[PDB]
Amino acid sequence: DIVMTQTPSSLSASVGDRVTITCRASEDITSYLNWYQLKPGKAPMFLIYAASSLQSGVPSRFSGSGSGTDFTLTISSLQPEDFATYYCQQSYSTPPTFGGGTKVEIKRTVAAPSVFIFPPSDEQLKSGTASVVCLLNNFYPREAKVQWKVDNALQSGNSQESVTEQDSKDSTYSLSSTLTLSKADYEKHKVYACEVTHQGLSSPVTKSFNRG
Amino acid sequence: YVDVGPDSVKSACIEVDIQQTFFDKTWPRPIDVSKADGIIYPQGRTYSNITITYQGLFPYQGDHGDMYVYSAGHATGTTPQKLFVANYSQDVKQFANGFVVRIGAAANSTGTVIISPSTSATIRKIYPAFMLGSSVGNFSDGKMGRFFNHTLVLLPDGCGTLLRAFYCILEPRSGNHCPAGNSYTSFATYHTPATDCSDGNYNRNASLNSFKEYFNLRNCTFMYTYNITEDEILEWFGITQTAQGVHLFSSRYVDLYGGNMFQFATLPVYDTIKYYSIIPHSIRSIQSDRKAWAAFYVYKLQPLTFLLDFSVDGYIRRAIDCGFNDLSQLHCSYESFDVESGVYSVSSFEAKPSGSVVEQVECDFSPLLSGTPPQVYNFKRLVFTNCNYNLTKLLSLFSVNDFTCSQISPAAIASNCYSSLILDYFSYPLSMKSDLSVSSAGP
Amino acid sequence: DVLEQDAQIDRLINGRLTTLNAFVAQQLVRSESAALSAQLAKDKVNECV
Amino acid sequence: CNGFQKCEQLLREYGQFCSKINQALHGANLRQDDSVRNLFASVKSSQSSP
Amino acid sequence: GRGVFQNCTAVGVRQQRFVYDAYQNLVGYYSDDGNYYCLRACVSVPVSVIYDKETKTHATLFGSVACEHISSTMSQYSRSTRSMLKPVGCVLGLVNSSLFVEDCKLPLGQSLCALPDTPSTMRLAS
Amino acid sequence: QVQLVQSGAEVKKPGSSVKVSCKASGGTFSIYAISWVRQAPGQGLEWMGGIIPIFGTANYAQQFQGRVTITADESTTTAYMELSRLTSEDTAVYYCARQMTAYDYWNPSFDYWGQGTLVTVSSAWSTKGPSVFPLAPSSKSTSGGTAALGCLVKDYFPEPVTVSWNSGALTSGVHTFPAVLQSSGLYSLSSVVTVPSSSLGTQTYICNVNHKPSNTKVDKRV
Amino acid sequence: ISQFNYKQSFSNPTCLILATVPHNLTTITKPLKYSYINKCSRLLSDDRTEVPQLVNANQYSPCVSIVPSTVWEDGDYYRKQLSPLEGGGWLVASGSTVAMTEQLQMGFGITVQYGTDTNSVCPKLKIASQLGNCVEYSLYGVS
Repeated sequence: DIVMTQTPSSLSASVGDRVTITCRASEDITSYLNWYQLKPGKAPMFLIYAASSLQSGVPSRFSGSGSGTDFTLTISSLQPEDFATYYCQQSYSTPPTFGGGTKVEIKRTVAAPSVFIFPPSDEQLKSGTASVVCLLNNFYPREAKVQWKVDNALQSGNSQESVTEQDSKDSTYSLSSTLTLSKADYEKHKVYACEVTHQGLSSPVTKSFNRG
Repeated sequence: YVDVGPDSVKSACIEVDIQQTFFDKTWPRPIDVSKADGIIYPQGRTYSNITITYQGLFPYQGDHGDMYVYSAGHATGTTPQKLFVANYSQDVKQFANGFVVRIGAAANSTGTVIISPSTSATIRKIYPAFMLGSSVGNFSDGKMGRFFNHTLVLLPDGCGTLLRAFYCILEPRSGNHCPAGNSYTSFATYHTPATDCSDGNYNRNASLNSFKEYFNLRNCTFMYTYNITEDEILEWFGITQTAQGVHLFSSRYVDLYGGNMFQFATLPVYDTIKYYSIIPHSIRSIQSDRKAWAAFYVYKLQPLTFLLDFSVDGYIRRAIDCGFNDLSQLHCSYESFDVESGVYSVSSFEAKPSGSVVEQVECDFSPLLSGTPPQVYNFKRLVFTNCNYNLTKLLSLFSVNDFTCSQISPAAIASNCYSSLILDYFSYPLSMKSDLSVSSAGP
Repeated sequence: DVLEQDAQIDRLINGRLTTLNAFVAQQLVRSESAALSAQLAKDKVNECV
Repeated sequence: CNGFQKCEQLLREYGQFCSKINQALHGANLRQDDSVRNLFASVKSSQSSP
Repeated sequence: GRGVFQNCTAVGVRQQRFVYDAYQNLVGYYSDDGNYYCLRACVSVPVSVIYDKETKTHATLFGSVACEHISSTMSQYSRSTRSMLKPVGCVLGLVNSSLFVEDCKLPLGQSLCALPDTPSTMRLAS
Repeated sequence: QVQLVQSGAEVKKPGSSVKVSCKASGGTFSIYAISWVRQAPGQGLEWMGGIIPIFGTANYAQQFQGRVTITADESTTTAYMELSRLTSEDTAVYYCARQMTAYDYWNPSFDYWGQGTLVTVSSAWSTKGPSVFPLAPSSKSTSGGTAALGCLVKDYFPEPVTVSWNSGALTSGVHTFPAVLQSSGLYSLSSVVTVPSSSLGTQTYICNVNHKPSNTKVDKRV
Repeated sequence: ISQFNYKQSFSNPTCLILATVPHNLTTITKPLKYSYINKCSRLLSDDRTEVPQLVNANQYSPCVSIVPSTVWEDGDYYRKQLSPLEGGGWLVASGSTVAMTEQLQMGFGITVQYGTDTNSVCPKLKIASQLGNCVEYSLYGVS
């Protein structure tokens, strides 16, 4: 089957930036490619058909280029409402195959995360589930690595990471590493440390606290 | 073992789609014998004005048969892609007594193409292709539709200008989409009209090449080729199996304009054919030239008695299926297409059964086993009364050299009930088996 | 079983067909007798009644 | 062939006998009907005083 | 065998389970112990066809008394023929044609029954 | 313009049949082809099939053939998809997508799409209430001038739930995190609020958890 | 031999020949031994209903597929399962071997048929149709 890969999975570019997105085609698609815009939260937008021509109701800042197997949707200037996932779909043979997708961000603020730690509450203790949350606030570079050391033991498999969408004010998010334990494995441990590493952050820092 | 030609060198087989929903239409063309639809002529006779009864292999009156239809393949602008086929290859039908095929009935008319309903093209005649064999299984994937041993294959070639029949062993192939390989949807066959079907240069191996793409035919006993004129006339085809081989019938040569089938080939196949299926065939053209193809209808052949009207030409143009309804009984009994007005008694209905009522221990066979079996003149019996039994359990412990049941069957003597069983046993050599019979002069 | 049941059923078929033909023959004879009697009754009605 | 498919298959080789039987017996009944109709017609034409 | 079963007044020695009439058909004893089930041979429905050659129409007169159990194209009744077939009260059984009009009818005609004459152009019972 | 109106999210037993309806308002429903595309989380957009109402013939993906059924209603202009034998892999958001071409199922451009219908498998999952098992603050939970006191949320079986703060008055620092599924397959999310420590005493914080399927309006102190 | 290996037609003129080549026609190549089938039966899934399968007239044995060209030993048994399409159950074929003779003893079965039209097979070898009025004639198969 025609398998199509987006060469960039995510690019960061401020407003007023020329942007080119490349889609790779497994086999010759003579002139059958569609560029779709998807802002998470609504039916997507049909942007380009045949990889070159503009769907009506679309700004001319979007341009389609390519043929054969090289295909590049081009945006003349980025806009506040130009940041969305882009999908390349072939119209050549049988089932539509959709490209991987591309994420757009901005260099608006490069900020180190402000790291917080919050232990389980006394009533969350009567609950029987103990949960320490390490919060990284207002950090922009999408890449960050978080790990947990409970009593110098590397915890894995029971903590989950959440993040919001663009604040539209600082291009940063709030990241929560919610680490969950039970009383049989919580009251026997004292140190609860979150190891956070961010390129925007200078050095990997830790929120360490002692239970009780 | 005849030489058919070189194998197929391509690694992968073309991809195929099965949209059975696209082919589901209702275009009834039932058999009606009032104009002699699907009639096989007597093999060695002809007749004149006379009207006679005749018993042979016929399709039952009013039968709808099975409709099959062929289509173009996936085509982009000027480039053909994946083939389009139904589930005919996976489906396995049974060659109980052979079948008759109606070909190009819808030709010379314009109908919407099945593959693209919005597109409309003048219906044109196409010829069916069949695989027939004696053993069926699934492929590796569990997909039904594999013919194991020597299987007869009939396929049209050169855009319907010749027919090829051959009795080969088909082994699948391991390439992509090839039936022994991976990502296999369904085998098919195809011909591309841009190259294969050029004017005056009909590639006569194109469909054979398509077939060899998916199978490596081996140990081919024979191969036969029959030339076919091009036209757009309704025609009939027939296949049957006798001890003399398989017989091929057609209306093409003798009764081109009437439809009576006459034998035109006998093939040296002698293993009883039990199964058959229709080979899907897709026409590898461009969407701008998508043409519509007439559906072919397959009607099974049943032993039947038919009142046949023969013209001075001897051609059958009228028939009666004597077992269709009561009026047909009258026509067949008076052996005429005209019966006088009256009130005639016909065969009566009878009710259907349900709920077989039953009412009714341990017939023992221990003394059969303990001791020495006495002599054939000191033979000892076991009567059985007021008990129930099983004979297979007793008989599986031994090795029966002879089992001959008179006035009774070997299955019944294990299953029927009666008043009393008498089982006499003794010691008997196998040398004097001939003396042990009801009709013998032995001591 | 099959091979011998063909012969048995053939015996029954032939027997029943023969009896049924005999039935038809006697019906034909008796019908002719009744037709002659009907002519006689016609004469008696015209002559006596 | 009291209803059994096998017997009917076998009888197929004889079916003309059944046809002859049926036709003969049908003709006999028609002749009976004609006889009755003829005799009653002779009885008719009698002007019955009420 | 195939045959209807019923309960009947006690007769016979009762030692055996089968009562016979000197013919293969039998009254057939008790289906379950301590009971009586008199038995009957399975009933069958006769059928006849009126050609009406001049009209070419066909009317399916049933048996002399076949006007309740029989139904058009009934699932229960499986004829020896391909079951393809070819209603006025019970004059002489059910008939597929259904016209009760009698008016006045002359002697000439099929004369299918005692009263009815089935004049040509259906229109039974006259 | 065309409106592709989807239906509500579905929670059903694995092996059960799911019915999803998309209604088209505006345009010509019969000529235009409507296709069903499913986005499985982390798996990308996958085409399941398409149908043209006037023809009544339904195109199907090879893998879904014999399981998925696509139908359209001429009178109500509604396209329906049915999937049998639901599996954990089946859970996904399903979109009805109109095709720009008047006919031609084989060449497809999805000019218009549905909002989306979420599908989840449920191993005999009974609609029940959530529970307030929050996160009260303390001195060690207070780093700097502000701490974080939260509501969490636990153990309700239908997907929708709603955590509000001080009867909706508290909106500063409120961060709610998506509910996750455990090996017990329960519903558990968190909602932490960054509140200054000075307001811990002068203001008592209660989060209202609202579950419409269980109709549970619960206030427990944070 | 008749009910499992080879049966002819009761309804056709047949001639059955048992012949042998003494030593001359060496072109015929001697086999391993004589083979035949003494039992080709079937069992259903109930384990208590056995069905022997007689060979049909002028056809191959049903158990020919599961039996090799030469049976390896007398009393040999060959088993094979049947697809759900063909009713399942079990196909069991019993072979039998016979020690070989010095010279090949062969068997022929000739069935002619006074049936079809086609052409005609006859012995090779002015009294013709031109003198039609004169009585007496012999056609392709009608005399």
